[PDB]
Amino acid sequence: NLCPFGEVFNATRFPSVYAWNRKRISNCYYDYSVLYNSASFSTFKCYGVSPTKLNDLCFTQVFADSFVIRGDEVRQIAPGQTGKIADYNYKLPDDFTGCVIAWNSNNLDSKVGGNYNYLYRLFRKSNLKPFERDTSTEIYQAGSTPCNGVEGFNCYFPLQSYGFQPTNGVGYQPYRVVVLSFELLDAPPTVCGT
Amino acid sequence: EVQLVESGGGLIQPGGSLRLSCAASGFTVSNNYMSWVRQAPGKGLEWVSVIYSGGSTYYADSVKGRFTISRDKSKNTLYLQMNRLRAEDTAVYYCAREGEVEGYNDFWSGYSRDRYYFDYWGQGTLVTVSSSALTQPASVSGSPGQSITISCTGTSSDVGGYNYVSWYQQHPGKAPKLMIYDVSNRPSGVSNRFSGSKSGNTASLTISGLQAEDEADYYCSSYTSSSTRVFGTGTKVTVLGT
Repeated sequence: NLCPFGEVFNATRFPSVYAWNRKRISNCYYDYSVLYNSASFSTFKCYGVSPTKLNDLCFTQVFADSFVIRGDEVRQIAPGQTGKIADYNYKLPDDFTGCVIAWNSNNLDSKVGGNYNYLYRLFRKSNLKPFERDTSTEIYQAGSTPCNGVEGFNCYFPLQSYGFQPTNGVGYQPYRVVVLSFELLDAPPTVCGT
Repeated sequence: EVQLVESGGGLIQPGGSLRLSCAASGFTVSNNYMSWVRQAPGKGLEWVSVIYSGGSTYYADSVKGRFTISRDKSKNTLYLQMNRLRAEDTAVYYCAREGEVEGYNDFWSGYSRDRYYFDYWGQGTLVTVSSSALTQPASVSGSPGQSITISCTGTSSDVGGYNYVSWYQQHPGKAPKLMIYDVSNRPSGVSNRFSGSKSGNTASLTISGLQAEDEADYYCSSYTSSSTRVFGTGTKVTVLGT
């Protein structure tokens, strides 16, 4: 039973980074050379594990997280980073064991005159914990006065839309990202590389 | 390249309905607070409605229960539905955008949606229906190369409650242009001859080295404690000898 990484990387629709998706992959085998020997990725960087050793290892569980961000924000998808994405949208732990994979998706996620459907969280009271998801749309209390659910002074809607236009510079183009987390708990391994 | 292009104006009978459109480009209509501002023939600017990033809408009492502001994000378009129309609604209608979350790119001020100044305007569309305000002096004049000052009194609830006073220049037949924001700040590209200040409930615009091109109507505007906006009554600046 081949691991279903295909329906993550080749999915037709990707989610907004604030509402990043997660697929739990278990009880399967996979040849990871299909990924790290692919010419389709502009970023393929692993932490705590070398890509060329993935096929020698088994893990209790593997998570595959996916989302869309800007090109010059792919740097934030790494351990120990800061910024609106790492702080408020998708946060990797310091001791991350996994791989970050990204590729330019201007042809799929942009529209002449702007694609506006991809969003990110711009305001948040605190930084996300590692691997935390926050999809709430409560009004952000920028000051000390309660907002009571009302947009106004010091009370901001927390989400902001990317403006993905084909003519944007590369740093402002959309990039699809897949984060693979390899976890080894005190429990039977079930996901093995080949 | 930010642009706001309006359409839908026309002559309609009292009691009729009309929908105005404001097609935006260069930015996402949901990423900025969008307002409609109208101007009756020969009169001053009147703010009437705004829509916030989360969809919240606020209205001037003069249009409550009759006008509805909305947007279509797929069309990047802002709308004003005008029902139960009155002859007093006859005016040029402008759509206007408020500031970017980052403010201006040449100065670090963090991120905030408290950016209360109309930095980009549509060209205006006239609606003819045919079968309050901050205090400004009616007219001010000065000699070429000299300085004049324009006052703008409000209340604890707007000019004197916040440092969110902005000033606009309007030539005949043209949309207003932002000259000063946040009381004393100048956008890039606006002449250093324009400056702004405030004391108590009165804001002031000073124009130095007056030139003939400075002849125009000038309006102040303020955020209000009701999350609305309110324009001043307008000042006609005359440069002597032009």
